Amino acid sequence: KTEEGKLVIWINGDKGYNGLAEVGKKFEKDTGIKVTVEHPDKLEEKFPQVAATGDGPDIIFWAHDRFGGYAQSGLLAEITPDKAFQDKLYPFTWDAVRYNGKLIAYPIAVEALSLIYNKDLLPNPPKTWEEIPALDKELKAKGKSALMFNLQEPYFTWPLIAADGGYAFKYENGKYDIKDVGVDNAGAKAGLTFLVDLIKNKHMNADTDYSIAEAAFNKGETAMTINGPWAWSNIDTSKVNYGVTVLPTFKGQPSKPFVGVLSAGINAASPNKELAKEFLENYLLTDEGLEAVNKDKPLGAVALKSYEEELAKDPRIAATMENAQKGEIMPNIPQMSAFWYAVRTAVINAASGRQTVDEALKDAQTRITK
Repeated sequence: KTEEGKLVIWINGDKGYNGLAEVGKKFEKDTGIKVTVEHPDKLEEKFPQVAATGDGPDIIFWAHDRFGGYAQSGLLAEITPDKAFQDKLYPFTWDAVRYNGKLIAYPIAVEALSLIYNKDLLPNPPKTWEEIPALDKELKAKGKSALMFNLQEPYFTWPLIAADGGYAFKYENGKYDIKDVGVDNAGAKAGLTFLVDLIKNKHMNADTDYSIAEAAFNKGETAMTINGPWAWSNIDTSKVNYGVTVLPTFKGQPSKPFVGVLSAGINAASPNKELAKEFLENYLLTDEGLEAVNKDKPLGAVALKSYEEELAKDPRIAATMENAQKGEIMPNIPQMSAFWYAVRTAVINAASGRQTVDEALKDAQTRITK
């Protein structure tokens, strides 16, 4: 079991694990509060199991989507931000930390799958999706690919389909309708046909993934590639000039990429609402803490409006915020789980040629709103 007069921050061994430790060494010097950081494995289910008693850690960090899993059952602590706390953060970001109007979190850092390309062979990046296909024919002539990604998750092919006009839930009346899915839409039906015809015309590869796509960029094969916030960590010794740019457009329409924010969590038992709220307010959501963790592990964009500028100094970061602003945040409802499964077989069933485009979206629609 944990004790008082201390702070235990849990990390996924890949997100400011060493940088966060620095902030702790300062806290103790300012007051004397202990600050430990651990990165266990499979702590997803092991976290809420012990959290119920309050013996495990105290503070947790996860996406807004998952943040709505421990509170739904009643295994999280509430909150009470001030005008400066609610003003510093963005309105939309707050929507991610809310179940039924009640607030049980406070977003700090924001992340999202942006476009990472190299300025070695391709100086000018493709602003439109229709411009990539042509490159696939040229870049291939030399003996290299143009752009790849993870073909094992509809989420990766969302900005291409959802962009044309497709969603999972309908945001209305304050909440998101569960009996209203946007899969078999006029736009979505055509969106998929794009990626589909590609693999059919030998424009892409079937054996494509985030890993295989990550190495192709490191070795210097593909000019462009899409990866998460855990890509910058890879580069350090090779020193590869990376470029962050918002996802292209389709038919003159904005992309509909997902949103991935990073908020802090607190237990209802008795972790440290006084120290945690103070450490996260004046030692995490400020240049003193953010810059400290960013120096070792720059998460990228954040919710803090003030820090949004200092970070916006370079378009590389400006593109991150634009991805979340134009993108769409995932609701905090349990129905979202069913969507992860339905959509999974949907895209796969289409690519494999087991079900038509309209059929894949039709069946999935019934599965989600079943």
